Amino acid sequence: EFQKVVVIDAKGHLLGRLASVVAKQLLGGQKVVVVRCEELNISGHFFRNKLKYLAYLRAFHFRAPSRIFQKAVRGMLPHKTARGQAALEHLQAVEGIPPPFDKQKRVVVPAALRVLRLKPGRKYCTVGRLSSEVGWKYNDIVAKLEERRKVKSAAFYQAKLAKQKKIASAKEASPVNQKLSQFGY
Amino acid sequence: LGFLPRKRASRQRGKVKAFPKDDASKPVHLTAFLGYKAGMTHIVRDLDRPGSKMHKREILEAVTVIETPPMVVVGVVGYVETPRGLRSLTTVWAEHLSEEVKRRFYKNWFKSKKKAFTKYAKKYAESTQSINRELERIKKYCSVVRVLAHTQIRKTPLAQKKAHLMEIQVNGGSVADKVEWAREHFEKTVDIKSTFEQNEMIDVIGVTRGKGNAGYMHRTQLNSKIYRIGAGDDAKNASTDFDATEKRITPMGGFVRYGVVENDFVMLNGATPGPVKRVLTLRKSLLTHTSRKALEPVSLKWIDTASKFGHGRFQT
RNA sequence: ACCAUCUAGUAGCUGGUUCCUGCCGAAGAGCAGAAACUCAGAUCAGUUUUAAAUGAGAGUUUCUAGUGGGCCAUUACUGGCGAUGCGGGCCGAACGUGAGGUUAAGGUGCCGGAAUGUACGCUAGAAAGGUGUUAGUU
RNA sequence: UUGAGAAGCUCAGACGAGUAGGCAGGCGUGGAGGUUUGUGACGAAGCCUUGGGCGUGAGCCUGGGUCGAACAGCCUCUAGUGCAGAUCUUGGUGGAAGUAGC
RNA sequence: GCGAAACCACAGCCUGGGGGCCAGGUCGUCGCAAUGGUAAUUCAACUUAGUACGGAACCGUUGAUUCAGAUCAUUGGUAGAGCUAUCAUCUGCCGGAUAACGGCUGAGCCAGAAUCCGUGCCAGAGCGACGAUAUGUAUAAAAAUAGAGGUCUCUCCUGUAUCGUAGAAGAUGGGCGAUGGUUGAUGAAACGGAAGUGUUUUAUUGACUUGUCCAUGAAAUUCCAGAAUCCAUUGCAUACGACUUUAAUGUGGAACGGGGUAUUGUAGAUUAAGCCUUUGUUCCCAAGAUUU
Repeated sequence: EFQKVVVIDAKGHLLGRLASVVAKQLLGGQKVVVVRCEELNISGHFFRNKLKYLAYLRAFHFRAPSRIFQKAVRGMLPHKTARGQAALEHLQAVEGIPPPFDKQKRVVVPAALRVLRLKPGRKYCTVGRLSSEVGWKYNDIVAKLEERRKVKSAAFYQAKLAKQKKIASAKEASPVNQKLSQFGY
Repeated sequence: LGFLPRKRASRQRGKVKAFPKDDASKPVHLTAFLGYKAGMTHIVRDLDRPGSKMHKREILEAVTVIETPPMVVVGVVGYVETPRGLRSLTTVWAEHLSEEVKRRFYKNWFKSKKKAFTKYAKKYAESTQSINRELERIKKYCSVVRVLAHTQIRKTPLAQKKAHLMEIQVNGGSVADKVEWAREHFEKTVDIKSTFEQNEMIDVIGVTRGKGNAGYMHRTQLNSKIYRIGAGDDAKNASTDFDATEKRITPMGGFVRYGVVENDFVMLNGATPGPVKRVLTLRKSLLTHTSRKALEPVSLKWIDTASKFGHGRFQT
């Protein structure tokens, strides 16, 4: 099932797997937005990606986690062609969750999840912490904003669940739900 | 290098890259002073300090005069902290404005129909609830409050009648305290002498003096020793502990290319980048220095008011 | 020195040498054709068995053009390059114009067409040292 | 059954790189003879054309515009017959450039 | 004003691999900071201390060396002003993470360098605030896979789920049961600041209602398609642009008339020129042109 706009929570996803999934979607005409890019995970110890980046530091050197992921997708696209540049403009990778996107459903990619792809006990790095060490200086405020949004969203879920309780109780109250329940619904 | 590459500062005001670290525990105040680089004088400062080689030695060094006194403090500007940087949440000044501020907000004030903040002043006065609602939003949303403050270019003696507006953030104080201080200082004239006495090392900044085919580059004089506030309006601008006699900081018969500052100056022992009448950017130190030499104040014994242009020794 | 003929002086040489399609086609005495004859009731073969199998119709006299370089690789030989484009990146494959099907080599995370297939395993990767690791021998 | 341009028509199967080199068939130009009861001031030739068509091609046919006096197909004859280049010859025209410069 | 010539396949961003091949690199004001650069260095003396053990070291203090950035009060130079002088003066830091190396438990932590990254300083490419002027586009908790949520108990093991889904592309009526549901337009009040441009509560008004059951119509589409600038003016600026000013009926500015101011100098003249300043005077004033 495909639609025009998807929001992907990047927490617990591997950088390469998620970018490759994202890149294939973009070339298919699907507008993709990736949020919480600083919770992205990378296989290997912290120093390994750290020496990878400082080698890259030794071209514009960008430190933000959202633009770290954007570079990963960019190498997986035909950027030299008008088709690739069109696809890239369809991708909006952001850190944290902007308010326009926190009120919408967020899907996850099972083929890219770290839990389903990394053996337990394997060391893994986080893009947010790696970026914060190479020059990024906004993880304090991003983390603080995350708590406020998480608190507000948690209250919304409680309100949604409380409203759900009434209809859930009224479901079995009506005898129609049990009159012809043989249909499987 | 650090200062390299050379580039003259286009803005006359010395836009400060950073400001002193605000803390809500400290009282709501400011950390800037709008100087004007009036002139200089050999304010002999008796460095009364045991152990020091120059013990009680009158330091007849250049007290770089920088006209800095009552500057129009219009209002405040909200500043919310965002993941993409610091964003200005709002900008709510006071209802009362000035012709100099209006002249600054435009380029042909006399040619213009003086429409600068025409309905805005009416909205600020009549629709005070909307201003209060925006102020309430600023106090509840903005992380920092940039207290808007113009200058007295038209008020003080100067050809330029465009008030140098400065978004001087409220140094210290809580959100309510900063708003209350801004409300108290609404449509007021922030005095640099009131902000600081300029009797010790300061963090004066600003562009240099334009030499010709260079200069006028934004600089920051770290630990800029300030002798005393050169109150040009008062006859005792250069009057000191030993000099006294209501000495004028300006040279006898007017300072070279600057005359006598109509208001208080920021006369500082040492150098200060900027030519005569060139607006300075004196400010408080971003960091803290508890050095004994900085802590120990050099007693300003005598000063120089000689008609330097001419008889460089005729004090009277 | 100049001027006019001789003079279109002397060429192993330099540079150039004008439409199309088709067919055959090297070399790098031999190799390629044309006529004439003699022909499955004829002899042959870059082949193999033995001390016949299998494929192919076999030849001749005559003339008449072109060439008698070198390079690469395995073991002087052998191929390949050279007159040869196409798929992959040496391997594969000998090419009229197309439709469809299927493949070789190489591939199927994305760029990139194609399984982020299934299953079993080890942990930078495509002379000896290590109190680093995993399976075994004495 | 009409399907002999017997140089015609018809059936089948295989095959298709190509330098030197060999063989064959064709396209084009100037002039010659014959021929088309050929074309032409109701417009020849030439030239222009995002108009159309035919041939694998060399090329040919054509609509429209321009033009104003001659031209072509077919069968043979003939040759000063086909160009992208020769630091080719002649003429024309560029960028350099309104530059160097007076 | 006149005016060539040689030359010219074609053209002009770097790295690597085999100069084009392959793979990469409306105006104006006040602010934000992606990114790039970066800076401080060394020595001496005193106090420690003639102490610890003949003779230190920690800390602190006073100063100097080199370098960097500024300034002309004073002094010198330059012919008063301006310029300028390691010939003059001022200024030039603290956080994190580390190496070697030493520890803690027994990998994960601590201590740890003129090292590295930040604070600060310099430049500001992308942006903020403010002033005047498309086929039903459905679905919002957090964290873990060697555990969470809800009330000692229960659930997860994907959304193949949930909400909406019949109508001449959605017509025209009647009955039964509840105060429903979907909305369009007004009127509001509460919430949303990270890019809040959206969430509710509603008070009405105008509709539909398939909640249920009946009554008419569809057809021959007879098999898919009001400012800115120029002119003028300011000198905080200046090779020219640009900048700071004013500059478009009043501290209006511009000029002088000057005064003050000083120089040289033997009091005088210049008398601000980048000395000040004017109860002094006159002149003129978007005045036009031009762009939005």
